[PDB]
Formats: sequence, C-alpha cells, structure tokens
Amino acid sequence: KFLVIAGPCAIESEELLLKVGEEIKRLSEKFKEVEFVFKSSFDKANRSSIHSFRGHGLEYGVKALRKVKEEFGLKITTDIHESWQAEPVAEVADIIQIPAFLCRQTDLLLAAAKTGRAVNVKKGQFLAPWDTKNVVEKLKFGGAKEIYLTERGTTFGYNNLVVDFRSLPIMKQWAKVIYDATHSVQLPGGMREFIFPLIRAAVAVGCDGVFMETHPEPEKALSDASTQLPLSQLEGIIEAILEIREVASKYYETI
Amino acid sequence: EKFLVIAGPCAIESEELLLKVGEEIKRLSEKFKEVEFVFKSSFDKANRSSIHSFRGHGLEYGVKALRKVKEEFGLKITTDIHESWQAEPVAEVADIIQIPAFLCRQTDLLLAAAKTGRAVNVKKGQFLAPWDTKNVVEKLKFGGAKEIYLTERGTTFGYNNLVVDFRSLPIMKQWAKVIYDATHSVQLPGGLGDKSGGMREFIFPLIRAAVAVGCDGVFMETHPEPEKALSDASTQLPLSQLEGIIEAILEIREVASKYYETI
Amino acid sequence: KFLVIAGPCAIESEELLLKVGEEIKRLSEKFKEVEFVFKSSFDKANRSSIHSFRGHGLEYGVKALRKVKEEFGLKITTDIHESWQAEPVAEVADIIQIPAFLCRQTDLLLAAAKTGRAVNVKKGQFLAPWDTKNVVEKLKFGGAKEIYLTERGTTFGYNNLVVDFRSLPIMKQWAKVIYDATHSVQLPGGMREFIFPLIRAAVAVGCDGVFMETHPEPEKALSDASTQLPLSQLEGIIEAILEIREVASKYYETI
Amino acid sequence: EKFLVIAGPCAIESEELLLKVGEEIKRLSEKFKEVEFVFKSSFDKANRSSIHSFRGHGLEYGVKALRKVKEEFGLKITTDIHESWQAEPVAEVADIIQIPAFLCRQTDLLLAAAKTGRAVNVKKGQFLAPWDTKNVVEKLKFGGAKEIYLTERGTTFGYNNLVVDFRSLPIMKQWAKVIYDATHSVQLPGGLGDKSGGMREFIFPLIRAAVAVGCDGVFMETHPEPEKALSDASTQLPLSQLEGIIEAILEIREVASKYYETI
Ligand SMILES: O=P(O)(O)OC[C@@H](O)[C@@H](O)[C@H](O)CO
Ligand SMILES: O=P(O)(O)OC[C@@H](O)[C@@H](O)[C@H](O)CO
Repeated sequence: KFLVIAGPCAIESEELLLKVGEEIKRLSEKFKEVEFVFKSSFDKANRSSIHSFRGHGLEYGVKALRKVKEEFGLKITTDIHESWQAEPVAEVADIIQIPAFLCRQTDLLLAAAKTGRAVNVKKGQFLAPWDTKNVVEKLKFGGAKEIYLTERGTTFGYNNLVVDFRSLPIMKQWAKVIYDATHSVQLPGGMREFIFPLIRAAVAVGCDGVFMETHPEPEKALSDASTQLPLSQLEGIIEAILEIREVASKYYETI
Repeated sequence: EKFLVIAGPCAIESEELLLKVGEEIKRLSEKFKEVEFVFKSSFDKANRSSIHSFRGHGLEYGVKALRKVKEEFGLKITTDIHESWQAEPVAEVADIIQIPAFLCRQTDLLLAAAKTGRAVNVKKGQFLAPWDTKNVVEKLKFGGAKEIYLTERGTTFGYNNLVVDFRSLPIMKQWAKVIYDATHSVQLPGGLGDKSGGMREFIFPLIRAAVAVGCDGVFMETHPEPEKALSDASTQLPLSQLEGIIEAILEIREVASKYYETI
Repeated sequence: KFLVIAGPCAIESEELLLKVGEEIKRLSEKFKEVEFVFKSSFDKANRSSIHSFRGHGLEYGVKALRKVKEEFGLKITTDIHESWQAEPVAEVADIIQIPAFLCRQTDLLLAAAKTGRAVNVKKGQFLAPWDTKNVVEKLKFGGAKEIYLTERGTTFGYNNLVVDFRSLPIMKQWAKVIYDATHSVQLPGGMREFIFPLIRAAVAVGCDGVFMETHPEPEKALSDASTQLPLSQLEGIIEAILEIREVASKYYETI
Repeated sequence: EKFLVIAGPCAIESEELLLKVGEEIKRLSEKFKEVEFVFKSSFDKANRSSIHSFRGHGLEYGVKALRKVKEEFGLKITTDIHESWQAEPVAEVADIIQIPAFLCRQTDLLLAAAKTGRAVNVKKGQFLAPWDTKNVVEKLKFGGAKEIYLTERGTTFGYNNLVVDFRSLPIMKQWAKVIYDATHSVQLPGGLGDKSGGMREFIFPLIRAAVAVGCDGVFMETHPEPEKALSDASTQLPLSQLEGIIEAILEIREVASKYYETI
C-alpha cells in the first residue's frame, strides 16, 4: 500500500515525538489504505554550522522512538551516519534511512542491509537517476530485500535543488520510490509554498510513497524550520494526494 | 477558466499534413468542449542545429496552409515568428503569435508581436529563471499585448539535457497565463550531433505532473507518423495517442483543481 | 597574432567611443604583437527591462564607429540582431558579431557570412562546446572564411554562469577561440573581482584572443556597469596576459 | 610560500606500487626544492559506484605501506578517512588527513581529524558552493585544526559531469589554503555505468588554469600504467608525465604570481 513517512525532522524531545505521533496515529486510523511510518533523526550529523542543533544522542533518540512505537503501534524509521549505528538502531527502526550525502558509502549500506531491516536510501544531490541501480545492487548483495529510493532534489547551480521527475519512473525499475516533499524544496546553505505543488506532481507521475517532515510549530523547529510542514496541514495534504493518486494511477506506466 | 490545448505538427511539412492533423484536432474539439484548441505549426524552423536540416517552405506557403486549416475546420491558429517583419503578415492568420525560446529577450520581436493586437505566447528561454519572465511580460504589456502566455519548455541542465523545474508554474502564474510544453521539455538539445534528441517515454508522466501542479494549458506537437517527421521526430506524439493524453490530463486537472493555490 | 577585442559595451555617444578609442590606439602602438579590434554595440536589443538603455540607432552607431576607424585606424566590430542589419553594418565592421541568444539563428549567420566580413559568434549559454561545430558549418556554407567562437559562460542554475574551460580546446578544433572576460562573470537578470583571475586562466589554457568591455567610468555606464573594466586598468591586464601567454604557449596542445 | 604538490596512486593496490611511485616523487622532490611534496594513496575506496569494484587491502595494510614510503623516502604522507574511528590510527602516519568530497559535511569525521593535531585537507563536495566552505573551515578550527586545506575537485553540472568553477579558488582562499585536484575534476561520475569515466585530455589545460588563477597547491593521482589501475584508470596521470607537468605549473605560477590578488 501507499507509504507515508512523516514526523519531525529532529528528535528535539520525545515529548515532541509523542505529540506528532498522536496525530500520525489518528491519520493512521483515518486512512487505513495508507501505511504510515514515523520518522525523526536522533542526530543531524551534517549541519552546515558547528553551532547548530544536532540532537540528544543515539540512546535518548532510540528510546524516544521506542516510546512512539509502543504507545501508538506505528512503524519507525530514522537515519544512520556510521556503520556501528545500524545494529542498535535496527532494534526500533523498521526502516533504516541512509543520508543523501552518504548514499555511496558502501559499508554504511552493507551495515544497514545486515540488520535484516528495510532500507531507504536518500538519492544524493550529485547522483543521476540511473546511478541508483548500483546502490540497490549493494543492498541486495548485503542481504536487503525491502529497498526504497527517495527523490530529494538534484544540485542545480549553487544553493538550489531541482526535482527532475523523470527520476521516478527511472528508479522504479529497480526499487520502490519515495518522494521527499520537504527536502526537495530547501535551498542548501527553502520555500514552503512549493511543497504541496510538487507533492501533487509526484503522485500524478507515480511513486510508492511520500516523505514529509512535520512539526506542530515549524517556526520554532531546531532543524529545517523553513521547510517543515505544520502538523495541522498534514491531513489535508494526505487526502489530496490520495484523491490525485486514485485518478492518476490509471495512467502509471508499467515498470 | 477554459483549458488551452495547443497542438499540431512541429513543422508545416505540407498543407496535406496540416489538414490530416487538423481533422483530428477538430474531432477532439467537438468532444472536449471544455477545452479551447489552438492548431500549431511552424512555417519555418529558423534555429535548426544543422544547416542541412529541414526548415520549411517559406512564410507565404505557411500562412496559406494555416489559413486553410482555419478555413476548413474553424480552428484557432498559432505559429512562431523569428524576425520583427514577420509579425504583420503572420498576424493575419495567427490568433496567437509565438515567440521562440532563444528569442524571448529580443525586445523588437516582442514589440512587433504585441502591436498586432493578437495574443502572444512566449517560450521561456532555456537560460531564463522563472522570476525573470516578469520583465518579459512587462515588455509585452508595454507593447500593447492584452492576452499573454508564458510557456515552460525546460531549462539547461548540464550539456545536451533539459530539466523541468515545476516551481516555475506557480511563479510565472503571478504575471501571465502559463502553458506547459510537453514535447520540447523532454528533448535533448544537440543530442544526435547534427540534430537534437529526446525521450518520448517521459512526455506523458511530465504532463501529468504539469496539470497536477496547475497550468492554464498544454502544448504538444503531434504527427501521424513521428518517425517520418522532418523535425523533432524523437519527441512528436503519435496523433492516435492525442485523445487519450488529453482525456487523462483533463481528469487529473479536475481532481487536483480544488488544491491549486491562489496567486 | 593574438587578438584583443575591446571597447565600451554600448555606443553611449561617439564622444565616449573616441575617448576609449584613443586609449586603445595608444595600447595598439605599445603592443605591436597584438591585433586590437574596437568593439561597441549600436543597440542592446536584449535588455531584461523595457525601460533600460538600448542605444541611439544603427545609423548613429555606424557613423560613430566610422569616426573611430577613420580617426585611429582601428579595426571595428559590433553585433547585429536581425538579418537586414548585416549589409549596412559590414560597411564599417571588420568583424560582425553574433549575439549569444542568437547563435542558432541560421538567417542571421548566413546574412553575416554573405557580407564577406569575418564573423565572431558568441557561444549561447545553452550550448555545449561540441554543439558549435554546426555553427561554424553554417557560416562556412554561407561563405565565411574567418570564423571566431567566443566563450562567454554557460547557464549554471539560475542567474549564474560558469566558465567550463574545457570549451577552449574543444572549440579550437573548428574555429579560432576568443574568451569574453567581462560577460563570463556577469549574473544574468556580476562580479568584477573575477574578471582578471579568469582571463589569466583563459590564456594559461590557450585561446586566440580575449574580449573585454572597458569604460572610463564603469559605474556610470548605461549598460553592463557592474562588469565593464575601468579604462585605466586595461594596459596592466593586457601586459599580464601577454606575459602569461608567452610562458604558457609552450604547453598549448596541438589542435 | 612553498607550493604544495600532493601526488600518488589513487589506491594502494600494493606496497610495491607505492614504492615505485614514491621513488619517482622522491627524485622530483630533490629537483623541485621549492615544492613541498606529499605522497597520497587511499587505503580504501569506500565509495565506489559498484560493489564489485576494487576497494583496497584494509586500513592495517594501508598504513603499513604508507609508513614504508615515509620510511624509505622521507616523504610526507596523506590519505583519506571514511569514519571517525579511523582518524586516530591514520594520524600515526598521515601528515595530512584527507576528508572525502561526499563527507565534507559530516561533523564527527571533521572533528575526529582535527583533534589528531594533523593537518586536514577537505575535498569540496560536488554539491557545495564555494562560499559554503567557510563553515567547513569553522568546524575544523573549532575542532583544533591549525593547518587547513580546501580542495577544488569540480561541481555537479548536469548528470555524470563535473565543471570546475575557477571563481572558487579566490573565494575559498578567504578562509583556507586552496588545492586544485587536477585528476578528479575531469572525471565523469558514473560515466561507465558500473564505474566513473574521465577525460585525460583536459587534465593539463585545467591545471594550467588553476595556477594562473592562483592556488596553494595541486593534487594529482599518478600511476606507472593508468590503463591497469584498479581505480580511476581513466584519469590517473602516467608517472612519466609527472615531471613535465610540475615544471610547467611552476613556470606558469611564477609568471602569473605577481598578479595574484590579495585576499
Ligand atoms: O533538431 P535540431 O535541429 O537541433 O532542432 C531542435 C528542434 O528541436 C528545434 O527546431 C527546436 O524546438 C527549436 O528550438
Ligand atoms: O569509479 P567509481 O567506482 O565510480 O568511483 C569513482 C572514483 O573515481 C572514486 O573512488 C572517487 O574519487 C570517489 O569519490
């Protein structure tokens, strides 16, 4: 079924995770056709500034994510940054996420694949759509069986990303495809007004799921504040993409 | 508002070709009454990569052929001009004067089109940023144009490749009606060396994206037998596929429409 | 011999052309090894704004350019924008320039070639280096024998141009190559600090000449004010590129 | 200031390969006394496109081989790390710890390198703008790095292609010493599908441009027989050509030097 990966960018506190987790649980009950996966990073290991927020550590993070899964029965997903983190994270994460800058780091991919969990790789901003075939092969070699590739924009000049929707059908040849609606519009080192329009395009073109960072009060978020979707708008967007998908799916090309 | 579908053979290979395509477009205009069809075909391909490529049979022949299409089918007409002097003669038959992408910044060409009183559709140059079309529209308004369209046809992305930045649709909508060019956006500039390439497999998915995001019309080149086309043989849509594509975009437009943002 | 195309961007007045023409004449006498060509546009036909400066017309322009050639004995070059302008412009222009946005307009190229004059085509920001082979072929077909291709940057994301120096050796396979030092650093719809550094790169790589817009008081220029080189700095830069060329030429690759 | 030339085989195919290249680099260091040579070779290619490509013989073997080069020739050493734990063991032999381009934003890796007390050279990511390296240097300084280098190795330009924006040299010079990577800048990422491509014919012209613009050093991978290399066979410079290239860049640097702008 259609996948919806959502949650606050960073684990600012399990308190925050619970609030967002409650709303995602609610939507989960309203849209039984959709498979929801709660997402939040225990560490923002690639911030531009040394003075920016990273998180409260892996242990506190994994603990908070456990609280969400136990309290709401929602599947979990978080990203790893070094090989050693794969095992401990797999304890709670149903889907292990591979950062875009790290999509070519063989040992990280293998470490993730070895856990037995599903692996979602953010397509690097430097990668061409067809270059992801090799990424999937690394994971299959590592024992991975449920593999996802996420479209999150491609480097377009300086401090800008463009979404080449031709990537969706191309990547679909070797993996399930997820569209990252929030990072695709950010301006490296974004514009919220483009989030909805592009997510509509993604489902019209055809994908297997969408990824969206959401926060009760984006303006106060400690990470990606300019692009996180306000929690209150999540239901509306999900219903919208389901209706568009329903009509458009008739025309999705085979493989 | 009425959705615009601009379609026809890339080049006026012959008046016969035009009438064959026109017949089908007329049939579709009778079916899709919520669509305003405009028949398109260039009397001259003034910017081919190679000097040996097909250009056309001249302005005179071209206007005559287009007039026949309008006369026989009652279809609105659009064609592109390449130099200022062509605006006057073309305006006699063209309901919409089209400005080529490479020439979207040539002030006199824009002014020549604007003063004819006809609608003007400017292809956004592959070098232009979305927000920079504001001045293009300003020039047209300054020149007297009352109905203006901006067409998204891709942006230079590395060499011999174009990418469609759909953020351009809501941006350009701020100052003009927006049209999505479904066939030129997937072409590979200078791809085959002496000629440009293209990937037909992406025409349909990208047009679905265009209407989901929201535009005021689509532009599609269509030919009975693309493989035999004298220009853009790699991107022209088979004529038999036109009807299905249009129905599909009207369906996606309808369901997405309630979510189109207000500019 | 090494070509140096220089002059004010636009013909703001023949008065201005004479002042700049006097300095170019002087340098012409100081650097006998270099072939100087005076440049200035009679019309800026592609300004972004309808309210910007275009010029005083073709007649006034061609007249002013005549005054420079007659008074200083300097070769001339200006750009054309429509086919009909080729003939009248050829009366004074030794080199007919084809605008970057118009490098694929067949009739403009043919019209220029028909005049018998040399033709310099600005490589479009949308063109790949190898795509210029076809441009040269159009000119040869039109009777052109002295053909130049000018590097002026390539579209790199929005409102930015990058100079891919790989273009110099590539374009050299079918035409003499000129490097446009002033338009290559401008930001479409620039940065003067990069003019000298990149012109040094151009000669180190290897080219047949350089193109530089110069004005006595750039800040007051009616066109490309942010990138026009101050007249007083022209001599220094020319001497610099000659010294670099002298040493580097030993390593220029054959064809 | 003394010009830096970082050179060596892309990967530590064998200790034998290292000694053969090291011998030549040592010979050149005796000739070009105004140059500070640093021998480079990766103990692991941790980011190959294909799982079937050569990676290396492990950290242990690698450090041992590099130590032999430093021991036999008295040459400074540099190699790249891929995860934080590798900084400590590598620092035992590496005079300069190199940070891979894809990892230029991984805070812990940068910090791990900085605290070793060794110099740190960061390859500018293909996704990074020149002005955004300011924060990269800030992180290193924060972590205790006292000698920092930023290496220009090209920027993503469309798919499977990189372009070198030489404006990056004077920009990055504002906060660190700048190195130009003459061999990676001409490679075509994922060019051959399972592996990356490259155009050797552009290595020399672009390095001439680098020194004309002005940098503090150059980085060049060299191999006795590039065609047999287990990594970057399309871009590694034949070892016999190294001497000529270095003489040429020193000559161009000298004549251009008086014109280098003051940051
Ligand atoms: O095939 P070549 O001659 O490159 O021409 C490209 C065509 O696709 C051309 O007529 C196009 O739309 C013009 O810009
Ligand atoms: O040949 P593939 O495996 O693509 O690897 C690219 C190499 O050029 C690679 O080791 C490179 O410099 C790493 O980024």
